[PDB]
Amino acid sequence: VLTPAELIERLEQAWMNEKFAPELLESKPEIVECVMEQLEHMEENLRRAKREDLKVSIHQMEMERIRYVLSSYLRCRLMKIEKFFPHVLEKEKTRPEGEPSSLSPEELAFAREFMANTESYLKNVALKHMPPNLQKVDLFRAVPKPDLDSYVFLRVRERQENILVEPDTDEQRDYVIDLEKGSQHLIRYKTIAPLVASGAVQLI
Amino acid sequence: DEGQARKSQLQRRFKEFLRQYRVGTDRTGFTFKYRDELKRHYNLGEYWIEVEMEDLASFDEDLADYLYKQPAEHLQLLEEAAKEVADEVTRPRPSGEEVLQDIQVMLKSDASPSSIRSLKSDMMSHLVKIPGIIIAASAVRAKATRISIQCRSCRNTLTNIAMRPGLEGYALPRKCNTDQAGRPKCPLDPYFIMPDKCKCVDFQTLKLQELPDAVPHGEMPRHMQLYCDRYLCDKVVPGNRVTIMGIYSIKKFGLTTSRGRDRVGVGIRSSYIRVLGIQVDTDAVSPQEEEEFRRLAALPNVYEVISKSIAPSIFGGTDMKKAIACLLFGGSRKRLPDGLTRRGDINLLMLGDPGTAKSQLLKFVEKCSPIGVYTSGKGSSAAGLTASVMRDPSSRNFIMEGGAMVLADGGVVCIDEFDKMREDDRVAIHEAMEQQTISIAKAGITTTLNSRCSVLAAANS
Amino acid sequence: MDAAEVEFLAEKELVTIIPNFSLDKIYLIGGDLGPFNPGLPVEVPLWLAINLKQRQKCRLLPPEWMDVEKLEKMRDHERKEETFTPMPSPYYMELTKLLLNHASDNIPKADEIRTLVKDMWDTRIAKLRVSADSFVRQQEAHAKLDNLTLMEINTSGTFLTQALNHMYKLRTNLQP
Amino acid sequence: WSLHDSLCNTSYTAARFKLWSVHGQKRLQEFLADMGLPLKQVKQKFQAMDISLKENLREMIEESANKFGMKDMRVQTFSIHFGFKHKFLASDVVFATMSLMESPEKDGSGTDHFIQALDSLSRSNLDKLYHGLELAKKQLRATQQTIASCLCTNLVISQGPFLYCSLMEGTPDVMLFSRPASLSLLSKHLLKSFVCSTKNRRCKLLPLVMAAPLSMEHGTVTVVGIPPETDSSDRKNFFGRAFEKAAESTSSRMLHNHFDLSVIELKAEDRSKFLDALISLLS
Amino acid sequence: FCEKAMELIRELHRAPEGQLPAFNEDGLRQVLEEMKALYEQNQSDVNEAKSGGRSDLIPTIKFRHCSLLRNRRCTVAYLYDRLLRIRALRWEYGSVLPNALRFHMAAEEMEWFNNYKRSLATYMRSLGGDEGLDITQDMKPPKSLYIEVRCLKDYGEFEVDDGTSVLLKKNSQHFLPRWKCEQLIRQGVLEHILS
Amino acid sequence: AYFRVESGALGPEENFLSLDDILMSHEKLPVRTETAMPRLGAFFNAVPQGSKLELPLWLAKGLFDNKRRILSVELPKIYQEGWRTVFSADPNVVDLHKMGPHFYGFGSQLLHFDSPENADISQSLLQTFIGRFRRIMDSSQNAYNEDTSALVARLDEMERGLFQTGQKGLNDFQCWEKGQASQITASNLVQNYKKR
Ligand SMILES: Nc1ncnc2c1ncn2[C@@H]1O[C@H](COP(=O)(O)OP(=O)(O)OP(=O)(O)O)[C@@H](O)[C@H]1O
Ligand SMILES: [K+]
Ligand SMILES: [Mg+2]
Ligand SMILES: [Zn+2]
Repeated sequence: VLTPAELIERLEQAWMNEKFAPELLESKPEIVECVMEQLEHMEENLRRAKREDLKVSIHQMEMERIRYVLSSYLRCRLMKIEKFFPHVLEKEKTRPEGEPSSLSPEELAFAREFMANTESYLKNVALKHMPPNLQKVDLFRAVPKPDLDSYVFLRVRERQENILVEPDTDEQRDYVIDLEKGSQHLIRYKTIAPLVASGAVQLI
Repeated sequence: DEGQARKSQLQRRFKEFLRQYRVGTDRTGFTFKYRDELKRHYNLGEYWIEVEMEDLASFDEDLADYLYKQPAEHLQLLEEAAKEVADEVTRPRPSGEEVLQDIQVMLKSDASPSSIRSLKSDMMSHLVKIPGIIIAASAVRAKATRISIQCRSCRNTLTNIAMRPGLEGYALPRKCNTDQAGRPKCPLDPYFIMPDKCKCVDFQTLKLQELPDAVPHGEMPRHMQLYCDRYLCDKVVPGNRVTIMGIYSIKKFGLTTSRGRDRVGVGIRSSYIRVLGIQVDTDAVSPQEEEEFRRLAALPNVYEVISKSIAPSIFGGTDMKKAIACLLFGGSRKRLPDGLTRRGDINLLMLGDPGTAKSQLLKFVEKCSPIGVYTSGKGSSAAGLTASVMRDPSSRNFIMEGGAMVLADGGVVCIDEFDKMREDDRVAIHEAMEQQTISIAKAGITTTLNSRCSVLAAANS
Repeated sequence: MDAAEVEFLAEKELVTIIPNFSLDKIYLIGGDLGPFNPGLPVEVPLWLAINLKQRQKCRLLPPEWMDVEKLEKMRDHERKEETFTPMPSPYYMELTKLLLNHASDNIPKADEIRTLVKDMWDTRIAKLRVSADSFVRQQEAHAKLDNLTLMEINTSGTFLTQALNHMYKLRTNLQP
Repeated sequence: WSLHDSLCNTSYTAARFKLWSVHGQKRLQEFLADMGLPLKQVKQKFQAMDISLKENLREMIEESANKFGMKDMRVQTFSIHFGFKHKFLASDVVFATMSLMESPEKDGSGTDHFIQALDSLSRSNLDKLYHGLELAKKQLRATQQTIASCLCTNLVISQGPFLYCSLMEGTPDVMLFSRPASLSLLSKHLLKSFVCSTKNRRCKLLPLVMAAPLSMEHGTVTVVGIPPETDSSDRKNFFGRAFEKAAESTSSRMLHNHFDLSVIELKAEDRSKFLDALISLLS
Repeated sequence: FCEKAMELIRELHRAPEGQLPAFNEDGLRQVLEEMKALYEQNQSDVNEAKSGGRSDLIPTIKFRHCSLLRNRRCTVAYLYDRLLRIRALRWEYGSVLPNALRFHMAAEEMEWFNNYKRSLATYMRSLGGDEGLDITQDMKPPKSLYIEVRCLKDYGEFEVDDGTSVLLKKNSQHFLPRWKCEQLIRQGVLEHILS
Repeated sequence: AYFRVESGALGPEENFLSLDDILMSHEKLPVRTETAMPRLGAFFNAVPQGSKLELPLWLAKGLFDNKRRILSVELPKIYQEGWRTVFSADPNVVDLHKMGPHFYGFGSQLLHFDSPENADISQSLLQTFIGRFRRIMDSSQNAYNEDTSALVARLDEMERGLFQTGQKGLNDFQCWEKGQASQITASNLVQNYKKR
C-alpha cells in the first residue's frame, strides 16, 4: 500500500505524462480512487474541527491543490477521448485480456455515448438526405489518428541502454544512444513510448 | 590616465543603469525594461534602443545632467555601455552572428519643447528639443565612421581611424611615419583613403520649418538644418510635424581658407542640429489600437458616428458631411489584366452661396485627412498644382519639384476659391483628376509622376 | 503546460519561516509540518510560506543559495561554459520571483540577487536558442539538454516541438 | 507640474498675488525675479528643470514669500517613495483621488467614479493615480477661471449677515461645479480669494452662501454655506440648522441628501423667498 | 460544381476563434439538391453504359462520383466543426446557454448539446462516493482560499451557504471563497479584484 | 476549449475533416486530358482528347491513376526548376503567402502524382523550410506588443501557425512575470461574445 505522499507523487507524474503525451495513456484506477477517498476522509475530519482554526484553512488549501491536479488530469483524458473517440473505442474493443486498458469503465461509457450521439446527429441532419450509396460515412477513416511521431522532452528516472534513434526512413542513418539517470532529452515519442508506460522516463 | 579613469567610471555608471533599471511594483511585478528591449531588438536585427531621459534621471540625476550639458562625450559613453550590455544579454550567439554590432541609442523626454527662435548662442553644444515641420529631405548618402589610409610611396598603412559624428571632417597626417634612412623621403600629403577599408553609415539632411502658430506677426517662417544618421535616416518625409531632440552644433570644415575664403563677416560659422531622436506628431498600429478600430467598424451605426464627427462645430450640412466621410475613406483602386487602371478616389465640389461654412469644411478635412493639402485657386498656377521644372543651384542642371497634387499623393487636396482659378491653370488638372498621373515633357525631362489624390473643391456661383 | 502550472510545481519546494503563532503538528496528505513555535525556524512548502506571509503570520528566510557571493560565482561559471550548468534549484527563477516579490523586506540585497538571477536567465535562454538553431540547421534527430529547468524548457518548447514535427514530416515525404 | 503653473493655480499664492488682476501678473514676475529663477526654467516641467535650482528651493521660496507677505508657505506633511521613479506628497494623492471621484466625464456613473477612486489608492493601479493627477490639474485651472469670473464681475454681493454668490448657466465651466463636493471646495477657495482681494473691512468677517444649478429639468439648485475665513477659525458651521429653520418658516421645498447638513437642494423658484428668511434669521 | 459547399467551408474558416454563426440552412439544402442532381445524371449514364456498351461514358461517371464525394466531405466537415464549437460552449459558459447563443444553433444541434450535457453530468457523478467531482471547476491553479469580487452587472440573490445568500448588485464588492465565485467570474458576471 | 481538426497535408494523406486541407485542395492544377470525355463539354458536348485544362487538386487526385488513363498532371511553375533555383539563392526573400497560401501542404500533396521530379520537389521543400526557420523563430519570439503585419506578410499558412505559437509563448511568459497570470478572468469565448 502506498503512503499518501507517494500517491500524490504518482498523481503528479501521471498528470504531466498525460499533459505531454500525444495519445491516451493507460488508465490508473487505483490513483484516482485513492485520491478521491483521501479527499473525502479529509473533508469529514475537517467537519469535526472548529471553523476559526488556522489548521482548517491550511488543510483546505492543500485539498484545493490536490483537487486541481486531479481535475486537470481527468480533463486532459476526456479531451483526448473526445478527439479520437473511434480509435479509442476500436483499441478497447480488440484489447487482449492481459494487456492493461486505456479507459476506465466510466470513460468507456462516456465514449460510447459520445460516438452514438455524434453518429445519430450526422445521420439525422445530412446523411439521410444524401443519395442512397453515399449514406454511410466510416468514422474510423474520417477522424484523424494520434500522431505518434511528435517530439517530446523527457527526464530519465531509471538508466536505459541501447535506445535506437532513427533520424529518417533510411536505416543506415539510424544509431544508438544511452539514457543516464537524471539526464534530459528531446526525442520523438514513438521511440520511447514503452519507457513512458513502464515509468523509466517522465515527460516534461 | 585620469581622463581615462573618469571616462571609464561614467561608462560603468551608464552600464549599471542599463543592467538594473526596472519598471513595476511589488504588488504586480517587475520588468528590466531597457535590458529586455535591447535583447529583443538585437535578436530582431535592429541595432538601436530608445532611452527616456526621465528614467536616467531617476536612476542617476548627475548622469542626466551631464547628458544634457555635454551630450557628445556622454552619448558616446552611453552607446559603448549599450554595446557591452547587448553582448551580455545575447552572448552565446548562433553561427553567422559572431561579430558584435554597434548600438544606436536614441533619446526621448517628457520635457516641454523650445522654439527655433529661442535657440541662442549660449545653447551651443547643448541638448535641445525643437518642434517643427519637415519641408525638405535630401537623398540618402554615405558617411564614414572608420577609415584606413595608405602612403603613396611606401604603402605604409594606418588602419581603423575613428571619425567624428556629424558634419565634421578629418585632417590627414602631414608626414609619413616610415624610416628616413635608405628610401627617398615620402612626399608631403602622402596618405590616401582606401575605398574598400572604409566603414560607412547612411546619412540624411533635412529642413525643419517653425510651426505656423509660432511665427511672429509679419515675418516669414524660419527653418533649421538637421543631420540624421543610421536608423534615424529616412524616417520622416516632407509634411510631417515632428519634435526632435538633438545637439546644437557647428559645421567643422577644413581649418585652411581654401579658394581664398572671403566671407562678408569674420569669425561666422554655420549652425545645425545633430538629431538624436524623432517623435512624429499626430497633427505602425499597436495591437490595442487595432482592436479598438475593429470595435468601431463593427458598431451598427458606425456610419452615423463618423458623420457626426466631421466638423462637429458646423450647425447642419448632414448630407455634405456624409459625402465628405465617403471621400475621406475612398473607393478601391483597381488594375485590369490589360493594364488599364480604374481610380478609387472620390472628387467632390461644393458650389454655393456665401457664408455657408464651405471654407470651414475644407479646413477641417485638411486636419482630418492622413495626408492633406490646403491651397487656394487664386494663389495657384498650373506648374504649382502639378509639378515644376527649374534649375538646380548646385548641379547647374534642370530638375523637377512636385506641386500640391504630388505632395497630396495618397491623400486629399482641398482647393478653395475654385472659381477664381484661371482657365489655363484649371485645365492642367484634368489628367491628374482621372488618370492620377502627371506627364511632363520639358527641358529634356520626360517622366511621369503619381498624383493619386482626391480633390475637394469649393466655389461661388 | 503554461507558466502558472510551472509555478504551481515550484510552489512545492521547501523553505524556512519564523512564525509568530503557536500551532501543533499538522498531518497534511503531502506530509507532516512540524510544530510551529513563535521565534523558531520551521520548514514548510513555498505556497504555505507565501500565504502565511501575506496574512502577517511569519517572516521568511532566504535560501542558502540566495547569497550574492555564491550567485556571482554561479553567473560567472554559467557565462564561461558552453552547455547548461547545474542550477541551485530546479525552480530558481520562480523561487526568486515569488520570494523577492513577497518578502523583499526579509531578504537583504534583494536587488542584487534579482539582477544576478536575471543575468543567469538571459545566458541560459541564449544557450537554448543556439541549441534550437543547431538542431534545425544540422538536421538532428535527438538532443541532450542536461541541467535545464522546467521553466526554461516551457518558455519556447511548444514552438520548437511543432517546428521539429513539421521538419520530420518534410524529411519523410518520399517513403511510400 | 511646472513651478509657474503651480504658483498660478494654488489658491494660496493665487489669492495673495491677485493673479485674476492685471497687476497680479507683474507682482508674480517681481516674486520670481526676487528668487533669481529664470523664467524659462520655472515655466519648464519641474522634473526637467535644472537640478542646480532645486538644491535650496524650499528655503529660497520661503524667504522670498516672507518678503512678499506670505508667512505660511511651508507646511508639515509626508511623502512616499517607491521604485526608482515613484514619489508622491500626501496632498498630491488627496487631489488625485478627489479628482477621480468628482470627475465630470459622465460616461461613467458616480458609483463608477467611486470605484475608480478606490482602485487608485492601491499601488497595483498606479496608472489610475497618474490619470487622477492630470484630472486634478484640469480641475484646478477650472477653479481659478471661475474665481476670476466671479471676482471681476462683482458677483459676490453682501447681504446684511452673509455674502451671496450665485453661478449661472451661462458660466462656461458651471458643469464642473454642479456636484456638491466640487461646489463646496470652490466656495471655500472663492471666499479665501475674496477675503484677500476686498477693501471693505466688514465683508472680510462674513460667511458665504453659494448656489449653483443642479437640474434644468426640475429647476433645482444646490446651495452651500461656509463660515468666515480666518487664520484661527474653529472651522465650525451653523448653516445647516439655519437652512432647516428658514425652509420651515417659509415652506420651501428643500432636500437634505448630503451627509453634511450645510449642503441642500432647493427649488429654484423658492430660492428668492428662502434667502429673505435666511437673512431675517441671521440678522 | 462544389462551390456552394466551398462557401459553407469558407464561412467557418473566416471565424477561427470558435464563435458559432447561424446555421446555413439554405447552403446545406443547395448542396443536397446538387448531390441529387449529380446522382440522377450518373444513374442515367450508368444505365446507358450497361445497355449500349459505351465505354466513353466511364470518365464522366468517375468525374460525377468524385464531385459527389467532395460535396459529402465538405458537408460533413462543416457539421463536425460546428459540433466542436458547440462542445466548447459547455466548458466555457456552463450547462445553461444564453438565448443569444441558442438562437444560432439548429434544433438538431440543441438535441446533440443536451445529450452531451447529460453524458458529461453522468460521468462527473460517477467519479466519487457522493456527487462525484465536477471537473468543469478548478480551471486554473489555486492561489488563495478567498478572493475579492466586484459585480459587473445586476444579478440578484446568490447563495453563499444554504442558510445565507447575498444580493449581487453592480459595483458592490464581496470577499468570498474562490470555489463559489469561479463560475460567475468565467461567465462575466463577477470581476476578480487584485490589490 | 475549441480545437479545430488539424491539417494533415504534410503526411501521406490529408485529413478528411480539416478545413485547411479542403481549402488547400480547392486550388487548381494544370492537366492534359488523355481520353475523350463526353457529356462534360459544357463545363470546359465532349472534351477532346489532348485538351489542356486546370482542375482542382481534389478532382485531379480523384481521376488520376498511375498508368495515366484519364489525364496526366503537370507541375505548377512554382514547383519547377526555374523557381526551385530562386529558392536556393535565398529562401527568406520569397513571398510564400502570394505564391500559394498552403505552399508546403500543396507541394507535399503533389508527390502523389509520381513525377520524375519528385526527389527534387521533396528536397526543395525541406531546404526552404530549413533556410527560413531562424527568421521565423526570431521574429515570432521577439516581436512583443508590436505590429506584426510586416513580419507575417510573406509567411505561408503553415509558417503563420508556427509564428502564432511563438507569439503565444512570448506573451505567456511576459504575463507571468508582470503578475497578470494569477487573476481569474472571463473565458476567451465569453470575451469575444459579450465584448465584441
Ligand atoms: N452652419 C454654420 N454653422 C456654424 N458656423 C457657421 C455656419 N455657416 C457659417 N458659419 C461661420 O460663418 C463664417 C462663414 O465663413 P466661411 O468662410 O466658412 O464661408 P463660405 O461659405 O466658405 O463663404 P465664401 O463663399 O464667401 O467664401 C465662418 O465663421 C463659419 O464658421
Ligand atoms: K565660390
Ligand atoms: Mg470660403
Ligand atoms: Zn612613407
